[PDB]
Amino acid sequence: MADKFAAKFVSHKISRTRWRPVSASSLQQPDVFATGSWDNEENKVCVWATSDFGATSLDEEYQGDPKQLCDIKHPGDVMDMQFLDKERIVTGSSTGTVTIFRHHENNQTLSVNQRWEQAHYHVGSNMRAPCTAIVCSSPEIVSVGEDGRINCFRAESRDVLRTIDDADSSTMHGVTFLRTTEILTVNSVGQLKLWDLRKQGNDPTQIFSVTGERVPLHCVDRHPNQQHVVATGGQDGMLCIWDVRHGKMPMSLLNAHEAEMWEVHFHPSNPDHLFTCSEDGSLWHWDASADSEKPTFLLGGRSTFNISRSSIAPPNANQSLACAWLSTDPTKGQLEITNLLPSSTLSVNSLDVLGQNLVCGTDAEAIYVTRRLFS
Amino acid sequence: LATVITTKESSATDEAWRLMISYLDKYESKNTLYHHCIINKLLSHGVPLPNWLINRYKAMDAAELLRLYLKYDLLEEAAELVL
Amino acid sequence: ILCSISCNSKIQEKIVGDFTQDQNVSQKLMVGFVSCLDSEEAEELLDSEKEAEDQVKQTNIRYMTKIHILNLLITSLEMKAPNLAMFLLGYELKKPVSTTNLQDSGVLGCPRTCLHSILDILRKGTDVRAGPVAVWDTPHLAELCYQVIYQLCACADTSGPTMRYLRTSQDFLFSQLQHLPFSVEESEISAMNQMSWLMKTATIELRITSLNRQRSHTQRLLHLLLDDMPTRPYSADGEGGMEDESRSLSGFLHFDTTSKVRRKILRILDSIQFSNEIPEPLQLDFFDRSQIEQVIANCEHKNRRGQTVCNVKLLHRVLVAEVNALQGMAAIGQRPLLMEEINTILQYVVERNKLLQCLHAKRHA
Amino acid sequence: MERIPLSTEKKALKALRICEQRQMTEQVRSICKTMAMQSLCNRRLGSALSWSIRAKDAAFATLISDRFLKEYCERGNFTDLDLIDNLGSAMLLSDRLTFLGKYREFHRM
Repeated sequence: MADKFAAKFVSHKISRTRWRPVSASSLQQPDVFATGSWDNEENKVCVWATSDFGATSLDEEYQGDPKQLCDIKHPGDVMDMQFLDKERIVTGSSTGTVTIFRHHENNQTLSVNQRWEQAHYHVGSNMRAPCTAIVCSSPEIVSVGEDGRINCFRAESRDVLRTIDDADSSTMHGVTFLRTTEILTVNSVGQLKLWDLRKQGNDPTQIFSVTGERVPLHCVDRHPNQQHVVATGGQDGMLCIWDVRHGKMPMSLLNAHEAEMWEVHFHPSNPDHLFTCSEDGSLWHWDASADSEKPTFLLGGRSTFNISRSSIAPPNANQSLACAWLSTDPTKGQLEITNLLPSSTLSVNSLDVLGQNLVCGTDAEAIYVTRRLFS
Repeated sequence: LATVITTKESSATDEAWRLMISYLDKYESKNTLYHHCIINKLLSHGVPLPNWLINRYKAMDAAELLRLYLKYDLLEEAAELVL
Repeated sequence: ILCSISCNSKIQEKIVGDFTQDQNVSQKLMVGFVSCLDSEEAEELLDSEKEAEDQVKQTNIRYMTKIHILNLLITSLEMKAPNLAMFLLGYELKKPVSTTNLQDSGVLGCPRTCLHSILDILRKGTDVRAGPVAVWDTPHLAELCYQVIYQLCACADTSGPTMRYLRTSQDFLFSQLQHLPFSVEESEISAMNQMSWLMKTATIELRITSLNRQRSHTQRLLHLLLDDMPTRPYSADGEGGMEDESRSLSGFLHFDTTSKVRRKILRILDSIQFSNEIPEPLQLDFFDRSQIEQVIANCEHKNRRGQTVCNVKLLHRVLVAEVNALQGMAAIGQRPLLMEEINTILQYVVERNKLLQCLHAKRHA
Repeated sequence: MERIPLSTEKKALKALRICEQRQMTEQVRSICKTMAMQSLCNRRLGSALSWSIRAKDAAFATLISDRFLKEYCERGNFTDLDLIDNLGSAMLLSDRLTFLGKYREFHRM
């Protein structure tokens, strides 16, 4: 509000809030973001700007309270979106209305480019299929639904050329990446399904689970660089972090945080800092996204962490671990618990970190903006 | 007018060349007395005229170049040019 | 010119012959030496601070001339016989010890020579703590005097008669050794340098006395070395110096107590620096650490200071060439930043050179 | 890393992170210029300007400046509040953004 970190009461559902690369990946500091207005009266994408401390690139004044720089309107709904380009933003809907908007950097405004009223088409037109998670990469944008419905769009043309509508069990919420011909989907119980680019008929291809602890998986995200790196956060913690994309059943088991994790975000600039939110009002910051071998920032959690340089050994006889294969002990480290906020907020929905600023939308219709001080 | 992005890598030779080009264009594109005085002072200093001056005045005339070379004792250059 | 010429070998014979080719020429040279040593650097008149800069410039020129003369002397003494040191000092080595050092040198009424000048510059003042008047005037005079004494004592056939005459005159060794510790100085570097030189010449005198079996001299040296309380100058000699505890260690009886304070060696140790002076050639912190380490590894070559540092202008030229060879097309507003970085690096390497001189003085001590 | 292609965003960001971890500058500038010319070919003026101000280059900056000049001469486009939202070294590298900022400040005053 007027002291310490920024706290605003926008009084609206904080669905999908993501920082745009307009003020990022440049000399300017990140401060401009976008928010979808899902579960409201009118699903509108609003571009806002926060107020950070100091002034390194003509930042906002006061002590906080973000302000809406612009807003766009569309008859479709708002689910989520993945920043494929700085000026292109593709948002899906649960009623089959894909909105591709054109953001002008030289104008700081939004223009309605494409509104696919007949999206998810491949053998005709006028098709309505709900969507749950839409993620983009080079050169395909993949959207998943609830009953296993998959939709694929190209980045070089404005058309849909792949719509697979099968009959799957349970419910799938989220989608990660692997390569140009593999898709890994998580279930709401603890199952992992591996599908190919050319799959016909019912019956999933490969289904795997984790022995021991099986909690409902919730949020799942992919690494912006290596696609085979997956960060998952569910109920009591059950992610299968792996630096590859082979093997049958996942040999990794990282069980921590009994509270339900609703979203786990990555650092877009330097993909080596993960930020995880808790349902009891907690924000954990993990370092070294598995592949990055560096000294860990404090332990915490049932994980193997990473190894660094070792020197100064006694003239006796030491050891250097061993080799074992089991589906119970962890294999890849990732969780680095950092005590930041034990219990301050009654509920927390989503969070997003960029450069040195973290936005956090809570379930009580509020937003918090905090400038990081650690590393 | 900074058409090409200036930098501390390239020396001031091209800068002076573009400056002379702009000055000649602002003054007169037909009068060659300025070029004459410039090349005369350069030869008095002790260095032949640059290659782009050579190309420009060769596309202009030729007999004047031959006469100036014969007067300034550039026998080999004048012989090659007349050949 | 003479110092730049005297750099080969087997050339000093010509000048040795031309120094004594004629008795009249030698007498005229001696008269000129007397006239030049009569007055060359007088206090107040020539050593002023409120008058003009002409006197200061003349004194600096005379000091540089003395530096070059001492350099020529040590360069001629470093080689084998013959040497120009004896010819320039006026006392050769072919004559016996009884006739080498003339007894008339140090009476203030005889032909002025090097010994007369040394007596005139080392007799005025207080020959006790904090040195006499030479340290108050210019410590470089005491520095060059200690250097000359060390160069004369390093030789086997020259250390004997020198200290013999110094002791038979007015006991100059005691007055020279009583200067510790030094207090009237302009820099701790010069202070510890003077302390190290005086300790070196005192140790070489102690070694020569122990080799020649001088019990009284060794006793006096050990007393002056292990003396704690500031004693008083005495003159009772049982054989050739101090031997009892009442004439050399009178400070204890004067203060009616004894401890570990106000001692010469203790004050020297408290004056010398304790921190380590690590000299760094080049250190940058404005770009990437990889490029910084690469530039540091590339700029590694010997010079004149003794370390892997470069010239004050050559390092900046190399840095300019390096930051110029790795560019693109846009380079506006970077020249003032580069100049500021060059100035900061120059100040840094100047401070590191000062630390290197401090470390060299500490290593000498 | 300069011979491998740097066209797709995935491998572009991969090489960018690789050279950033290696702590280099020439490779960073080369990747930025490549992605800037790609954005210019794909008609992305804002992305090209961001890449140019990241690479500290002025060629693409002056190109976008001349594009803005001819756009204003054709129709008159001046509503550019990006400079008022955020600043940096682009106003020193170019002159069109500085002119737009000065015009907006003059209008507000």
